[PDB]
Amino acid sequence: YFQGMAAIRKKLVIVGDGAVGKTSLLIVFSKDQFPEVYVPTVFENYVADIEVDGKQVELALWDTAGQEDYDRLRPLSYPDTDVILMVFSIDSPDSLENIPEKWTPEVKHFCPNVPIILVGNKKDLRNDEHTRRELAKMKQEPVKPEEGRDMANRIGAFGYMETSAKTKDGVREVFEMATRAALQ
Ligand SMILES: Nc1nc2c(ncn2[C@@H]2O[C@H](COP(=O)(O)OP(=O)(O)O)[C@@H](O)[C@H]2O)c(=O)[nH]1
Ligand SMILES: [Mg+2]
Repeated sequence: YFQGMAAIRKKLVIVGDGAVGKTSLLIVFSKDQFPEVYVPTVFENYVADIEVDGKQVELALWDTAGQEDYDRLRPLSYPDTDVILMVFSIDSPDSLENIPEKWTPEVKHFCPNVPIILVGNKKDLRNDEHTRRELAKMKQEPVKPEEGRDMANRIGAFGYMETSAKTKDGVREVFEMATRAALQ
């Protein structure tokens, strides 16, 4: 008896350092295409249809960025948010350090009781030889899975998930978990 069931409307906001793949993740989820050439700064106004656990959900995808108008305006995205995707890049230890230093304080300031899914994107670079050589110059290496899980535990995230927007692996699962968190 599923036809004629009213949809549940939820709002998702995605935040994180520039270039970690926030917009690419939204486009892969929304359009099943990894944007290869002309990716905008933000992917705005989209509302995704997603069914999880027999509930039909309309999930508004709010993209954010970090420069000029986007930085001063970003706090305007937070009202009435039902779930947060907080993204770092596995090829960027610095983007992980900003999770506790910047993103968690900001999100806890504007969205105090909203569930946070911590997302490690670009997991395809974990074994990319060029990535390893560039990070090795800095005595660094790609973020390890246990390092992401540990950060998720520290910030009290609803969960930790790893993605490659590029291969699309894990992307669907992130938004499904985020929809469940939103239904709380
Ligand atoms: N290898 C790889 N590159 C990615 C991935 N996700 C995004 N990118 C690239 O990372 C850069 C930033 O992407 P964008 O989606 O613009 O990041 P945003 O600034 O967080 O919105 C672009 O060059 C994307 O093609 C991923 O999973 N793997
Ligand atoms: Mg973007």
